[PDB]
Amino acid sequence: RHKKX
Amino acid sequence: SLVPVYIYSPEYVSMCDSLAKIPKRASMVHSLIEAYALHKQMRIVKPKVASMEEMATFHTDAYLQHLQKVSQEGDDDHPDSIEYGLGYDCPATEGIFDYAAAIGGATITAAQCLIDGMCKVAINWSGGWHHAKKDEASGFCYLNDAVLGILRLRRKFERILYVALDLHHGDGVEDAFSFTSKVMTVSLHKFSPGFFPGTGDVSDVGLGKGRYYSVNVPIQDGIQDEKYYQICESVLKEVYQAFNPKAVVLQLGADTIAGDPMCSFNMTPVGIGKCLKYILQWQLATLILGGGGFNLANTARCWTYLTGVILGKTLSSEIPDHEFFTAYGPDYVLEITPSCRPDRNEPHRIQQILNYIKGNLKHV
Ligand SMILES: [K+]
Ligand SMILES: [Zn+2]
Repeated sequence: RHKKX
Repeated sequence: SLVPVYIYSPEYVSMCDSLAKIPKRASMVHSLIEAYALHKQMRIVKPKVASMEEMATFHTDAYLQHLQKVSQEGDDDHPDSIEYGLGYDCPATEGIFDYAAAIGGATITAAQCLIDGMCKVAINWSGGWHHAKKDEASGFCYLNDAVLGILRLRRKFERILYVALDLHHGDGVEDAFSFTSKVMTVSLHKFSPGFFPGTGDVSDVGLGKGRYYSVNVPIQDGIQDEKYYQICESVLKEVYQAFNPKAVVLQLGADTIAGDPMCSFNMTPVGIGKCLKYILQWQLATLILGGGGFNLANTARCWTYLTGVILGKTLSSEIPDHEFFTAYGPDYVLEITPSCRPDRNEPHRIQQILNYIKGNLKHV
């Protein structure tokens, strides 16, 4: 899971 | 019948203005389009709200019910929210379920317009939230309006092409249709470790029966209009020849444009316009969507220009007087000037990506 932000 | 449908209502725009990451953007976008009187050359269609049933055609009930729950009061401290991807990127601002349902319904309405033959082009500049998964919010996306629009188009069209020109990989749409060959997804996006969402390498081509029906063009920082169009045209050429799409959903996120705070790509709306033109040339049912874009004035400049491209109109360089006129100072022009930073895209890497895509599409 990544952060956009 | 040859006049583009423009999904709009004042109440819809107001709801879209409330999105946490892009406040007032929808108003600014519509306002500029209006200031160029482009709305007078389009068929304005009021969007229907997406029913629970329509939303559940892709999103799981547990996620829908959670989204609805925290959206009621605005509970952005609900402990179960992290499981459903709510948090920093996707805060539980009150009414977000209804806001997302309006956008979802808006894209569905555009799709329905295309099915009925009302138009060849339908526009929802407030849609294009292509990151959301069936059971989690993601990347400022709560409901995947793009997938909902595609599922609607599947009523008539047996081969649908999704093209995302957003800075970020349209991972949610690719995921939704990863296993099918009815829908081909094509995403041009920045691909670099640690950059959201972290997926979409050229080697990602879908799974099972959907293998090779997912297309990804990984791109590095600093690409400009010319090189971008060359890449896009050569990919879309192969895709069209191999997939023979009957309908197109085009996501046009403006976070690639020079002046965006994300400061990655170095594009102008003119470069995106040429990509749009190439697609429009196919004369297929085309659903037009927005997406990212966090320089608000520039995003309005971009999508206004693109609406002109759709209408085949050359727009005046000077920003016309309107509600948000002062947001475009001190030069008050429509054009965007690229930054003076390097293009990190080596032509040999570009070529290999291209040939790799050529090889994949042979199986199609
Ligand atoms: K696919
Ligand atoms: Zn984006």
